[PDB]
Amino acid sequence: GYDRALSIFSPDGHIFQVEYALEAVKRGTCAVGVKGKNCVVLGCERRSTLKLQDTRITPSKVSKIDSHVVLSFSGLNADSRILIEKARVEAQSHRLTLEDPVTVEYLTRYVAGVQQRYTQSGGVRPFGVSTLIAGFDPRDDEPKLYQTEPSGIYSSWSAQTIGRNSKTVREFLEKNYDRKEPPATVEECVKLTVRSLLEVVQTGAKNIEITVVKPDSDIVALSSEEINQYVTQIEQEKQE
Amino acid sequence: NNYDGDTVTFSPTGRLFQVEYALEAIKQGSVTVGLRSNTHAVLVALKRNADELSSYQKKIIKCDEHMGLSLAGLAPDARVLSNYLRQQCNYSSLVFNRKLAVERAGHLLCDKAQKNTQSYGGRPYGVGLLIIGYDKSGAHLLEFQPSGNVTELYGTAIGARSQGAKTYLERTLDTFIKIDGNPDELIKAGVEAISQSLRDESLTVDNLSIAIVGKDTPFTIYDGEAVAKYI
Amino acid sequence: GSRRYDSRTTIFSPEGRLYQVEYALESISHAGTAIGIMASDGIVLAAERKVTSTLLEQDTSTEKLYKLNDKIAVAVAGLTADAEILINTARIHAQNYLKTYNEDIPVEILVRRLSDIKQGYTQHGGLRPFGVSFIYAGYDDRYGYQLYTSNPSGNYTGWKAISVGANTSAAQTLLQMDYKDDMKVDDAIELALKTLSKTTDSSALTYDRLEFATIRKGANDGEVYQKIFKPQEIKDILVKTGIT
Amino acid sequence: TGYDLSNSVFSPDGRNFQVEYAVKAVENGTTSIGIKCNDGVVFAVEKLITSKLLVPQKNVKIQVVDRHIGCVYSGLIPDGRHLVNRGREEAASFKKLYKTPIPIPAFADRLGQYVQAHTLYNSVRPFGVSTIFGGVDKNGAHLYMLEPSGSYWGYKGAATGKGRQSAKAELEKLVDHHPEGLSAREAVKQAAKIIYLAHEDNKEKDFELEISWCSLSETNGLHKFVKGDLLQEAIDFAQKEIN
Amino acid sequence: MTDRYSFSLTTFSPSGKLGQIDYALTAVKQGVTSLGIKATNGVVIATEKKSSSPLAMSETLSKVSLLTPDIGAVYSGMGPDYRVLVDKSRKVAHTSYKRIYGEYPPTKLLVSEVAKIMQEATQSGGVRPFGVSLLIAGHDEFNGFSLYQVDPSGSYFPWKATAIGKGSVAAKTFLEKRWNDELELEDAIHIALLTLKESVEGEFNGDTIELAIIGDENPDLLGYTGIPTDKGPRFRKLTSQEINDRLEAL
Amino acid sequence: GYDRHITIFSPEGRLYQVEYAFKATNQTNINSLAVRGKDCTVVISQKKVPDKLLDPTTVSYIFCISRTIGMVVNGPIPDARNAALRAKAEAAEFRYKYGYDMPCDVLAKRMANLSQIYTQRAYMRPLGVILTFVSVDEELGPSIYKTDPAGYYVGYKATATGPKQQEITTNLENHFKKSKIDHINEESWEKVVEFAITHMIDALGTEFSKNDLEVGVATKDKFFTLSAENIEERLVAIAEQ
Amino acid sequence: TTIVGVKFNNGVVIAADTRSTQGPIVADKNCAKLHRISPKIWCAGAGTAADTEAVTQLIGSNIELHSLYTSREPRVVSALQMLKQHLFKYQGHIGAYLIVAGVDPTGSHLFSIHAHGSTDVGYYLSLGSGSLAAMAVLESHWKQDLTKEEAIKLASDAIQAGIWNDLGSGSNVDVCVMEIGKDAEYLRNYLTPNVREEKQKSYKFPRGTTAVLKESIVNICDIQEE
Amino acid sequence: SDPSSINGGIVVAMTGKDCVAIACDLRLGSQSLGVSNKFEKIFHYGHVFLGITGLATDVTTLNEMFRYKTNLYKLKEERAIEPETFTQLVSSSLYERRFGPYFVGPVVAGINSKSGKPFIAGFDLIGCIDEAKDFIVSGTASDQLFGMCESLYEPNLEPEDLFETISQALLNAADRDALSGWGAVVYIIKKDEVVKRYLKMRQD
Ligand SMILES: [Cl-]
Ligand SMILES: [Mg+2]
Ligand SMILES: [Mg+2]
Ligand SMILES: [Mg+2]
Repeated sequence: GYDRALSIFSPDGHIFQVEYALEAVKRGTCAVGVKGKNCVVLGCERRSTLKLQDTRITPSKVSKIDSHVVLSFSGLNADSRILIEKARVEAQSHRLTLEDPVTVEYLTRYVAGVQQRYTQSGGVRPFGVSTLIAGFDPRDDEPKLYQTEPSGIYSSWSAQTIGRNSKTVREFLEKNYDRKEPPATVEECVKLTVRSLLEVVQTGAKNIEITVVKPDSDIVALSSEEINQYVTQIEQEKQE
Repeated sequence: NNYDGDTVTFSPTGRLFQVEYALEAIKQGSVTVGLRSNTHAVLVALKRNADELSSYQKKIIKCDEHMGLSLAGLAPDARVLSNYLRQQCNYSSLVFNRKLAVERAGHLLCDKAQKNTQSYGGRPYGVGLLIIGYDKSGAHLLEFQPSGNVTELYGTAIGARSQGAKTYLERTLDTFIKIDGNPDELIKAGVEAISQSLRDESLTVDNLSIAIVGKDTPFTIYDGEAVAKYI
Repeated sequence: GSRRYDSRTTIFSPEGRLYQVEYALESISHAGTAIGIMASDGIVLAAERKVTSTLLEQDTSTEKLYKLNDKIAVAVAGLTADAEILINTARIHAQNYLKTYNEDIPVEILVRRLSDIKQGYTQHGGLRPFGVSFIYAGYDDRYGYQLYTSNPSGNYTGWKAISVGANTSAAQTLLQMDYKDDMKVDDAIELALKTLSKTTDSSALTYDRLEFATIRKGANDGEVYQKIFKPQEIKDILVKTGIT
Repeated sequence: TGYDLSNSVFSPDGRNFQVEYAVKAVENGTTSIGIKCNDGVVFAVEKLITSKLLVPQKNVKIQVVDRHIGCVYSGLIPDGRHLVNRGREEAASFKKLYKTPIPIPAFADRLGQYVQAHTLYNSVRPFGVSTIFGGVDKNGAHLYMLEPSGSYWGYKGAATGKGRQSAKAELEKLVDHHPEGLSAREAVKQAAKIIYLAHEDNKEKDFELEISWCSLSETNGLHKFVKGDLLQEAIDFAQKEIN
Repeated sequence: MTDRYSFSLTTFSPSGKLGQIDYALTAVKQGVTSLGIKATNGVVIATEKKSSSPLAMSETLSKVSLLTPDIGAVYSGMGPDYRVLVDKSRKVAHTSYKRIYGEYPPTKLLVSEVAKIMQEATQSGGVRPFGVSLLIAGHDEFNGFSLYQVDPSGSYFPWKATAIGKGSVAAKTFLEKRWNDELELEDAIHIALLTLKESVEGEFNGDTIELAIIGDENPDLLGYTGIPTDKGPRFRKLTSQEINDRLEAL
Repeated sequence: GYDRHITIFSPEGRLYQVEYAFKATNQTNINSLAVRGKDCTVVISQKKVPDKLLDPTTVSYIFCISRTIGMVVNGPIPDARNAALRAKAEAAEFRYKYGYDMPCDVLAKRMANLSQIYTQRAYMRPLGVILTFVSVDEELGPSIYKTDPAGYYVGYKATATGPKQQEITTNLENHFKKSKIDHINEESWEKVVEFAITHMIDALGTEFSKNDLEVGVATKDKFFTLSAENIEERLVAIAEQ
Repeated sequence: TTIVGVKFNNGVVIAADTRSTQGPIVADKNCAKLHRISPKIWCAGAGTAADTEAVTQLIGSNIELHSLYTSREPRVVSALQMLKQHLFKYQGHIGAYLIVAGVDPTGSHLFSIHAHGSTDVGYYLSLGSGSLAAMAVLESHWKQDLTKEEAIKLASDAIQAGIWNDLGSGSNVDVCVMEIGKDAEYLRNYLTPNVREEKQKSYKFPRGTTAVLKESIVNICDIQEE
Repeated sequence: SDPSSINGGIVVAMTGKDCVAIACDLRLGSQSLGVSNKFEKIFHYGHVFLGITGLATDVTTLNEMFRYKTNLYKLKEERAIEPETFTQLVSSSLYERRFGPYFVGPVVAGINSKSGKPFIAGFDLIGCIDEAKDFIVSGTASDQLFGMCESLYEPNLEPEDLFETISQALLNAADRDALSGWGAVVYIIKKDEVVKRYLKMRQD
């Protein structure tokens, strides 16, 4: 079998294949995650270079791993499917053996472990994907939001963004998100998430996707018109 | 130069550079001495610390009741090779009810090291070993190089500044070979030998490591206050 | 040893791109143009054969349009031999699904499977990727008529109208201009042929340089029919739409 | 260029440079010889005394295969040991299936094919030894010499190592002056002389002589080391000839 | 040992070219000319027996090979590569078809299997592509007579008539002027001999030309009688004498 | 320029490692010749023993593959013996599996197929040898089939191999142009060997002693090599007319 | 089953009955037991019918490939060697008992083969449940230097003995003649001594005799256009 | 215990003038217990019809397997498989499980679309082909079917006469078998029309 060590150290102590995988993430469409007091919202950018697209059937950017956990990503689309499939299989395996669904932290730790493994295994390249994993632990009402990256490191975030121009939207979130008082309602959380994407997106039309996850497996994706109403209200307050 | 990228490549003059580079790791290692009489065989090793808070790296490894070695170079490679010797000594005892001859132990180490010098993907071992033992033909001392070359000697030294100890043993040859039935005097000769390789530093109580095997003496290692008697 | 001669087909560039995928896409841009258009009452697949000869036996020839099952077909752009390897795998997957569940495979599930196979060749194995882009035209009872595309990276997306191969930039602009949502198959047939006629590198668009197919519910009552057009039938539709 | 960086690559000449570089390692080694006598073979080798600390007579170089074959080699000593280990496996499997001990020509090809196999791929390195070997079988005495390329022939006398040119000239004199043949005891004496004469190419350090033999009359066709009085007698004969 | 070349030796260059396939096609271009013509009641395939030495017996070297009783093959390019492909093609006709369906494969599907083998030598680890282009002629009940070309890439195309190798460009032009859909087999053989003469320098006779047909069933070549449905092979290699007879009416 | 190190195509569609293996073929500086009689096939080859320390009886490039098949090799001895061992194994296996002796042309094809694989697979190098197989086949009669590093093989009326193959080839060509038959019209193999040696002497322009040649003869149901004294008898007959 | 093989002047003949059974029930009354391995190598099989049929086609397939590889017409000894080694490997679990006969460049040959892998040579052989009846006839009338006409007569007489006396055998006699320098002639139903007599009554029913619940047209055509 | 008689059932096929007929009962049982009266044992792939008796799980599995294989055949060959070819495919597929076989008794029936010739064939569980010209029988009442067919059958029956013959052969054979019955179906097959008829019979 093909055994070649593709991920190796350089004289300055860097693993370039892992670092170049991050550059693929930088190219991917922007993704953002914001947790409120009783919810988490995942926002995603859709590049409008592709029209004549069939939006019914085109792969959506946010994926359910289980009924209570979701995963979004920035980077190589094909690579992300492999991580999503593995995560979905592990979620069902956990239910089968432990008789309890995965915690958001456990599912994050698994996906991050897979990513790390692909950085010191022979004959494979790292995943060109960073992920945002969000949801609620079984029988728990505390919101959860985690991030993973090609190297395999992971951590919890009050709010985070990944992908192209994520430096800009992180700037926005760092001055607009207060830890002592997070977005108390679904409305406030969605509004702050749409606002953060409007710093980067272009037209607020079919370029913004929003998914709301609440406790007890309550997950719903907002439609074009519902998001369009947030886009409208934000700029009418801005004209002042 | 263009011929040192892997162990599977001869140079135009017939040299194997990866093996020569592995030999270089031994020269960077701390000094260790081996010598024997007709009744006993002795190892003396200068242990190296990282700093003043750190411990002194152990240099001597027991392989059986009648055999053991000292190392100089990559310590993990010595652990792999000493583990192999432990297994081979053990196979001989379990299957044949026979203590493994020191000479045969040398042959086995040679062949194990050789396979890593002729194949792609692998690397040579980066450690030198001094094996002492007492078997059915008396006391023995062996020197192992990761090129595969194993040599039986009266005395020797490997590591940094080992040339000073080796010359001393070459002078003292006729004296220390006759030290029969006196373990303390044979160790004294070994401690005096390793002293010819010291600069700036001297032999302290946590610096010195000594091992001995003989006629009615199982392979035993002395460290700490057990070597203060010889300082 | 052998490392010396390894091209390392599955590595990132400093910019985070996959060399071999990018170069395989460059190869595909020289292949004959294939177009897919989705309407309310069916799907059209149109594709241009590459500079042919008068001595080529056209009526027994197939290089562009392939049947995967009775409900799903593909248009090919790239290395034909590479495509046939993947096509046979896709045909087997469809039959595996039919045997397991006793239902025809949903279009997206087949597309995802082939796309995952392409992805694997970019991440492990040290082999070159498949130099192929597909347009998938299909029908199932969940989403109805569907168009997808996949490329050597293993990424796939859904479309109302799409082109692959040569001159996709020009073709996609022309499709974006004249496509409407309430369009019908007969209108889509005309759009596909008009677009190829304008984007082609040949002097004129004739029957012997085309492969054509429709997927219609124009099959007697609630069922779907695939129609791979014959050379004479392509000649007739060219006259009907006023191109020859 | 670059044809010499990888094993099994033909140069534009039709040469395998990696095999030619292995020969350089052989030429760098100590002198070893073989003499075919009336009813057997004699092997001898030069052992350089690097230091007084080397235990005399202990670091044995000549190796036995089965009970009737002797092997000696010049170059990388570990490579030679690896080849003898394989030879011992080949001889064991032959005797297992066919009962009779392996004939010398049969044994020669087994080593030859194995050494040749290490010139077919870039994943392995050629052997850095030339091996002189032989013994007695049902058809009489046989002496062979095997090179890094896998090439081997039968010999009346053979030599390899740093002092091979000197040794070869001495062997050629014996062939000319004895068309009828040489006795086993004569061959031991002559082998001692030739190693002593060949030691001029390695004159810096002193050396230790090591001799072995297989003879139908003298050793019953078994390989034995020359020891004690017979070794000293050969050393005396050798020392007398150099003075 | 072990084959440590588990990686592709054919890869895409920045321009999108697969170098090793292009170079294989160059080797085919240097090869001796071979051709194929399809008639209404048969197919003919032909090539020159370029003998390497006059001391060599060129009858012992077969450039035109029977794959099945109704399918034959000819090549241009590297002879040894062709020989092993014929061995593999003969075997795959049995293992992947005859041992399953109890009958020989149709021409298009055997061609498909040969193409697959040639495609894999273009992607698999530690191998180069085959340096040949094949012309495969055959007949089967439901498809009738057919002629296919297979290239180093694994791509295959059906032809009414074509040529490959040295003088293919000139030969294909010659065939375009002469071919029609009303040709009888004897007319196609005549055209084949005319076309092949242009690319041949030296001797042009039955001993220097190799020619075979896919035509009528040959019950005389079956080797047994008694089964009405078995009527014999449609592949037949023309003799030296049979070629020379048609060179007088040339 | 790694297309010159392994067996992949150069931009001209060439395999350089195969071409360089053909050059290794002439490294021994030995010429061989093969001809067919009515009932036999004869192969002769030059024998050179440059060292006096060598045992001349062990220096040989002719091999007895099976009872019926003989093989002469042009190229270095390690690769020659590699090919010899394999050919012997293949011939023995064939007889076991299919119940009859492996034909000369079939063995040649098999070894040619093996050679072809080395030109296509990167990890294996070509063998730097040309193999000439000879026999009296039970179906085809006297047979000469020759294999090379490219994987090419063909039957021969007669053939020659080595540095001076062209001189021998042209000499043989001219004889068969006169006689207008595909073989040496002679009853005994002794006279066919005499023909072979005579025409090699003519072509090379050199005289031979009994130790300068090596001869193999194939008859119905056996292949054998001649001793030095058998060759001497052959040389005496040539000189006496 | 009764199968025989008989050598003659310039070749060999094999013959067989045409009854195949499932316990005491006759499954097929006109079975074909003479198989072709190659144009001029034929064999007849007794035992497990699927095994004789399968092992014949496998070896026949490999024989064809071997013939193409070697550019030589197949030999009977090759078919024999390949059959016995295959059957020995499966230790009798493949229940094929065969009589193999044919002509090739070496001459004419006749062998038999038993499921465990043992082979036999002979001028006359018989296999199957009716082999003892057949061998009785062969031992009574066989002589050296039989003509083609005499060998066909002897072979069919031996099969008849099996047909009439063995319950495992019946119906018709099939023959195949393989002569040197000629095409093998397969004579299907060479003898037909067991035609059923006309029945006493016709059992054709009046139309409408069978009670029917439902009728419907079955769509065997593919999905239609328009 | 005997796998071929756990579930029960029968299939019969016959040839006529320019036509073929294939018929089966509808019972599925667990030994003495009747479980289903709608278990049809005849399937079709294009114009080729396949009846299967024996262990019901294997009947279902083999139908799914031959649908799988004939679908791939059609995609590659660009034509529907013929009865003669399909017969060889059934034989090949059964023999590949020589030492772990499907416990079934398949029956093929159909008309060759090019020659127009009527075709029937039968197999044992391990692949041996029975290519009769007249009739083929299979199942737990095969003895009874052999008796009916041998007396009732005559060659060159017209389609509507062949229907009566095969129907009476099935019905009366099934009524002498405990594990067969509970309904019956008859297919009458012509070159381009196939009629399917369900028969009225005793339900014990
Ligand atoms: Cl082969
Ligand atoms: Mg190669
Ligand atoms: Mg009943
Ligand atoms: Mg009842």
